[PDB]
Amino acid sequence: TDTEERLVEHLLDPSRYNKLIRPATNGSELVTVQLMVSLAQLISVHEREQIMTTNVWLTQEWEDYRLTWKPEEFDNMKKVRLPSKHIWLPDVVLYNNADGMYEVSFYSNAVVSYDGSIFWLPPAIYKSACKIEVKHFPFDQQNCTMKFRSWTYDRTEIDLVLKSEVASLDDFTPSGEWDIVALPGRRNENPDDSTYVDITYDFIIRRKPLFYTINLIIPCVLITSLAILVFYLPSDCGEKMTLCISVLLALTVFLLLISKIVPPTSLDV
Amino acid sequence: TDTEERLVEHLLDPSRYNKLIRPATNGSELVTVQLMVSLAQLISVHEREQIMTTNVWLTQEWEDYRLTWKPEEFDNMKKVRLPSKHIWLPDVVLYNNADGMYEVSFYSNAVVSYDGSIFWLPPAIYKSACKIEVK
Amino acid sequence: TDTEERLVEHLLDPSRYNKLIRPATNGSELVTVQLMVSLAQLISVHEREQIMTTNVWLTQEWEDYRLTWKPEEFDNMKKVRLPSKHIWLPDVVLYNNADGMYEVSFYSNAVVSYDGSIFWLPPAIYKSACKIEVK
Amino acid sequence: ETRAHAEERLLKKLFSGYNKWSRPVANISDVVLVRFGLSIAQLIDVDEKNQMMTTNVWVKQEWHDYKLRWDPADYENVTSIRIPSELIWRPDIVLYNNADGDFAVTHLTKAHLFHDGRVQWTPPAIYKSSCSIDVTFFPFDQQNCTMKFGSWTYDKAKIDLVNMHSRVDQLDFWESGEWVIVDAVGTYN
Amino acid sequence: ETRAHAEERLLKKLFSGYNKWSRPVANISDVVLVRFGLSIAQLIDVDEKNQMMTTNVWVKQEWHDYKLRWDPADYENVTSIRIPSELIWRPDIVLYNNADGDFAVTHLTKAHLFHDGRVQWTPPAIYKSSCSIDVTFFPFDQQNCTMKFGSWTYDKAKIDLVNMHSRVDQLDFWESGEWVIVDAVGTYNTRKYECCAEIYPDITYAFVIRRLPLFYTINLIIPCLLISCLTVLVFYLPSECGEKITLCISVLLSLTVFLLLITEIIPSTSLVIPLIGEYLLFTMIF
Ligand SMILES: *[C@@H]1O[C@H](CO)[C@@H](O)[C@H](O)[C@H]1NC(C)=O
Ligand SMILES: *[C@@H]1O[C@H](CO)[C@@H](O)[C@H](O)[C@H]1NC(C)=O
Ligand SMILES: *[C@@H]1O[C@H](CO)[C@@H](O)[C@H](O)[C@H]1NC(C)=O
Ligand SMILES: *[C@@H]1O[C@H](CO)[C@@H](O)[C@H](O)[C@H]1NC(C)=O
Ligand SMILES: *[C@@H]1O[C@H](CO)[C@@H](O)[C@H](O)[C@H]1NC(C)=O
Ligand SMILES: *[C@@H]1O[C@H](CO)[C@@H](O)[C@H](O)[C@H]1NC(C)=O
Ligand SMILES: CC(=O)OCC[N+](C)(C)C
Ligand SMILES: CC(=O)OCC[N+](C)(C)C
Repeated sequence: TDTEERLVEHLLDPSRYNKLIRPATNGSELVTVQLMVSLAQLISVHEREQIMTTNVWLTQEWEDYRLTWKPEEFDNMKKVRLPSKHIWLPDVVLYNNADGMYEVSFYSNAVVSYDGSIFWLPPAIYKSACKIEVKHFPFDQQNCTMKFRSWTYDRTEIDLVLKSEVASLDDFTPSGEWDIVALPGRRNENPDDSTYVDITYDFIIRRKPLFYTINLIIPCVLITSLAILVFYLPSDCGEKMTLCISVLLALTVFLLLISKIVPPTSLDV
Repeated sequence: TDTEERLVEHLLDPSRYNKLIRPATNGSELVTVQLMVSLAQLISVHEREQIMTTNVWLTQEWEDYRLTWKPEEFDNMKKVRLPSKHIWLPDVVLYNNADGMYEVSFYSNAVVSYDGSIFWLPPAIYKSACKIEVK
Repeated sequence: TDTEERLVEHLLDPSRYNKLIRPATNGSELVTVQLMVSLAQLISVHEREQIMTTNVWLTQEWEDYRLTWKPEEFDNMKKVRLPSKHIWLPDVVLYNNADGMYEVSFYSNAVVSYDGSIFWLPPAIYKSACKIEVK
Repeated sequence: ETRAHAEERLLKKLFSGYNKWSRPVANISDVVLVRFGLSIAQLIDVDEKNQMMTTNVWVKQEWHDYKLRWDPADYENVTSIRIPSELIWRPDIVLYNNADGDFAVTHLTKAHLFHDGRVQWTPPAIYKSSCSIDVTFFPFDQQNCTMKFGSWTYDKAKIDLVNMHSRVDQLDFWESGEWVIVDAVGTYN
Repeated sequence: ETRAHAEERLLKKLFSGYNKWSRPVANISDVVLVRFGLSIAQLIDVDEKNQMMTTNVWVKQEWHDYKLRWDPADYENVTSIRIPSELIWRPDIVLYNNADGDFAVTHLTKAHLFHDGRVQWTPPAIYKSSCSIDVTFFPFDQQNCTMKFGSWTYDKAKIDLVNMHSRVDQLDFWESGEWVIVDAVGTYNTRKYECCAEIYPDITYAFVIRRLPLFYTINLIIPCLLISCLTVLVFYLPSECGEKITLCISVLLSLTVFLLLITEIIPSTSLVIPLIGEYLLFTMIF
């Protein structure tokens, strides 16, 4: 419509609106940013490389007083869509990312209300590093964290705040290999820094052990049960060495296969 | 050369050249594009994935009537290089590519002749799908 | 300084300097480029893939008569650092590359002397095709 | 007189006061009906281990822009023009269940614009999507891999999707020799 | 009256006649002192076969720009601002011994500019640097991989480097579980290159890293010792059992396989021989 394009031109007019400047009002105040992580799918956990891949929708909500308008002057329009690349954003990124990809994947539009409220929900494929615990494999439970911070602004310029104490699973696709246990979120300050703030999500996932049970543990038990037969084999048969050497070979091969499955870390066996 | 700078400014003046318009006047006539693939190297043939990788130059020639000049007015210049991103291009791509890389790799300069003949030789690395016969 | 920024603004002014044109004074005159290769490290030789990876510094020296200035008019400045992305460059590439990487890796600053001499020494990680004799 | 001169005039007229960030509807209550279809160039890979399907498709999209209209009689009977897709408003259709690829179309080919306001945009795209793999009867197994497409930021009251055709177009399909498509149908939800 | 409006005015003022290609000194004889330091986020990989170290570091840089100063009293007490780092002059610090990566920082995060002209820039980078690997005492080996940083085109009289802190920062270090950092110290050096007549400084960081040997112990050493326990058994087997050949052949082939496994880990360098390799080769010979 003519009114919508007039409004969009008015809001993004570079002469009146600079996207490089924080929308701080009342003086040396801080912009409050609300975060909410929505887990759409747990794509994979790579134990060997210790990387978790997720498909998340990152809700970011703040207020920009410069993106305000009066609905009466604009045909009673209450909200508009603006390209996120043309407005100020709080540069919230996944700080503990592996593969060096900090930002979201798409940069969708931002829904702007007439009162300056901003609602941004970009999607993202994230690769985060996490510490794999190998002791109880394949009956292991993992704890992979996702740390979100602004790599532009410190706590004196913006304040990160959780919208909910947990991550949303409203539109989640079940994994098949991993079971979701808990997805709590926490806002962390530093008592000795005062410029540090982050929001961290703990992904408590639990492996479903059937696949590795059947494909690794039962064969291992079967080979192990053969370790005692050499002592019931008569010496005249002339096949003791064959049996015990074969058992040792199979056991070593299984040891090496397990070594190739788990990460090559030395903290635990 | 100052003359070449003057010629380049004259040819690509926005008031007389729009690269969004196909050089076809007097009705929607056809712009004939002459194509020639020159194989620089057969990089590899991955049979497991059935993908052939090649290094080629996708030679393309066509006539742009708007890029003509009188050589006598420009120190008898009969050819000039123009950046291919600033002229109308025939968007010739590799349709049967695997990995989804359609376009050329570099977008080199085009050699425009005084009569409007364009000669463009962009390099390209292509990954094309093909049927492997394992018999 | 104020003088240095005045000089750099004058030199790179797109109004008077077109980085897309060869710095040839006459139509038949040719630009001589001096090349020297400095091998920082021989990273790897992959016999199976037939590729040699090297870390080399590629010296390139030429003259651009358009990037001249008089030192007395610029506080006796004898040379300046200009971004190589904003001056005319000879598109010297590794032609027999094995990874589709033709250009240098960094595009460092070019050192420009008041008489038009350009000194450019970008670093590069090169992967060149090599026929391997395994006998 | 020449077609080129009339086309230059038309292009200057069309984009004089055009805003590509505004939904192109004359009246706010109108809905932008986007006719959406898929044509599969080839089924590049079905990764059972990683449960990803890689496809090469053409994302066929058609809609009406009320500002990109003209009378061909005033422009030497020019009935349509090809324009870069980055000059005009486009729907932001993304693949929901993306895995290891791009959410949106990135190639941005030229759009075909007709004098009645119709826009036809058919860019290519490589998509890597998640699909649950069932190997109960492997190697005699039949898989069912889905691709979910929708506007990311416009609700049904603003952008509505229309199924161009029931079945994915396979006229230019490059047969793989490992997999056979039994049925590919789009379902509106 | 609002901080945003004052910041807009300040930005208009600062970049009125700013040239990002000119070295930011008031006098040509002044040197730009760049306080340089590294903060390591995680040791991504030590590739012994290819002799490369992959690291994720924050490249802390800090210099003074003489044209980016203002009086906060004139701008609603705005004391500092964040600006895109691509709008200002930046030092061209590059990693000399790059291998399979990038020479310079590529992310180009925003810079923190202070009213007194101080610029702080802390971009992230992933560096893949070459280092000589010595596996004499593998898997109980200690590696010494270096990273050489310095300006590429400005000599010591134009840009000089200052060690922010001799020790590399590990306050936000993500522990690997495979290596431990014994020592990570940066050393300031100057030297002349045949390219150029001036002196170019650099800071070289030496990462002394110790391998945690439990994983390779369990997976290689112990199986090798168990096989080694059986090397002499053939001489106690009676000739009537008809199984001497089976045992000795099995031992030989197992040792050969384990030697091949070790070969796939260590670099193919001819300067040192791993002790494990020598032991396996001698056992195979006997
Ligand atoms: C838009 O459509 C609504 C619904 O029919 C109508 O009430 C309104 O008058 C229309 N606006 C204009 C400007 O025609
Ligand atoms: C206009 O062009 C169309 C084809 O695009 C043709 O069918 C029609 O006859 C033409 N009309 C005139 C008046 O030239
Ligand atoms: C494939 O899956 C879709 C949605 O999950 C379902 O509607 C359809 O019936 C399935 N078809 C087969 C053959 O499994
Ligand atoms: C710059 O420094 C030199 C060395 O101290 C001095 O001779 C010269 O006068 C200075 N220039 C200005 C403009 O102060
Ligand atoms: C200016 O702001 C600083 C904090 O950045 C504060 O310490 C100082 O008191 C303020 N001064 C005035 C005059 O407001
Ligand atoms: C590591 O190497 C550096 C540079 O070669 C040297 O200065 C340092 O002493 C070495 N340290 C050890 C423990 O080998
Ligand atoms: C408004 C917005 O960005 O919504 C994104 C999520 N989606 C596509 C499920 C509505
Ligand atoms: C001036 C110039 O480009 O020097 C590059 C080489 N280096 C870093 C050894 C001096």
